[PDB]
Amino acid sequence: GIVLFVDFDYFYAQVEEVLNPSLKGKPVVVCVFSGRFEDSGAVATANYEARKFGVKAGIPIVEAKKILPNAVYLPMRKEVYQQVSSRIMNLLREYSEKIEIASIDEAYLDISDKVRDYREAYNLGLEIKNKILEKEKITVTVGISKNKVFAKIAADMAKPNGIKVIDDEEVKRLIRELDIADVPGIGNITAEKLKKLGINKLVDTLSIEFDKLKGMIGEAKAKYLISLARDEYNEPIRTRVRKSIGRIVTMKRNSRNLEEIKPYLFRAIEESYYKLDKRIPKAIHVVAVTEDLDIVSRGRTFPHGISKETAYSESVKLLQKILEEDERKIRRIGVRFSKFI
DNA sequence: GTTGGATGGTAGC
DNA sequence: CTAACCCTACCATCCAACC
Ligand SMILES: Nc1nc2c(ncn2[C@H]2C[C@H](O)[C@@H](COP(=O)(O)OP(=O)(O)OP(=O)(O)O)O2)c(=O)[nH]1
Ligand SMILES: [Ca+2]
Ligand SMILES: [Ca+2]
Ligand SMILES: [Ca+2]
Repeated sequence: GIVLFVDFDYFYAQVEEVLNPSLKGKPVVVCVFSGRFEDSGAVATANYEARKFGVKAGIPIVEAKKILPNAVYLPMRKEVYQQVSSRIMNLLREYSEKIEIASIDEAYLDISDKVRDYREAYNLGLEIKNKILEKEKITVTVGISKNKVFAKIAADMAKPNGIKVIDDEEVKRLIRELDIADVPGIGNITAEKLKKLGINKLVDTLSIEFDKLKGMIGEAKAKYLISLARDEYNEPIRTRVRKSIGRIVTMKRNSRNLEEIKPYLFRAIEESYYKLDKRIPKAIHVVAVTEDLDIVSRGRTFPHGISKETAYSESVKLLQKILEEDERKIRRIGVRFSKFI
């Protein structure tokens, strides 16, 4: 069982570089401008030139301009990156039909039937990197291992423009030696709980009682972590089926005023419903980000598919329910559809 | 006990 | 307006319905 993983390098900014080659070699920051004030919003991503100075995903645009005023700031053009991505996903399809598109910039290939061993896998990695480079001028990082998790870790260890194999023996080693915080699915909350327990390595999860581990991090995470330490993790590559689709937007200013919010909600519904594309949802959720960045939601599941009109009426009601039950002003409003027929 | 709906937490993009 | 966007996957917990 061999898995090949592809993660595109500094994706959004790299795409801007390919569109505009004069940008290459200098700092580029791709931004989400919220319109609340001059330069309000956050960085979506930046090239390596900009990361050298601390500019990266998630920081505020003004914070990036403070620490890097002369960089090139461009607005996130989501659709453009999606088009480049799709073309790249189709190139990858010509290498294995058995492909899991896992996000805007990454995919898993099961190549067990394409190659005999890690060596040939490494070589396909080379051919894949070159082809994506011929056709789209985009550099990627390849990770190759026995499963999804270690193929992801391998690519993380090689970024940028790298390729890395983690073979059966280094999986053993990594189980004993890799900091557990570095395992995909282990964020800052789980990391801290593990530290208190004195669980630092995957191997450590085999020397603690399940109930005690499950009591701290929850069942599924405990199962997942143990499965990896036992080297019995084998989740198959599966065709990507979206479970929810939606849209969220930032308001000019914070409001508790239904009439001042409505236009944004409706903008989010039109865009959401368009992205459904023949998919018919049975659930709608209105999502509100409050003044203090708390995420709050109200939803409804129908026994039947929701029409655009039903979505219009229900989300207004659902918004009012948020206003009824939470006293805070709202800052971002959106809508999410799930449970596709 | 099972399934699943409402809502929130965590994670990573 | 004074920093904090976009999008999706998955799970936990608190309850209700089933039977
Ligand atoms: N709006 C927004 N977009 C994000 C965020 N994080 C990532 N993205 C988008 C932009 C990225 O280019 C793309 C892929 O995310 P990655 O984590 O793989 O980062 P990226 O490819 O830019 O860096 P890479 O060289 O792996 O390190 O997803 C975020 O916090 N907000
Ligand atoms: Ca990625
Ligand atoms: Ca990437
Ligand atoms: Ca981590």
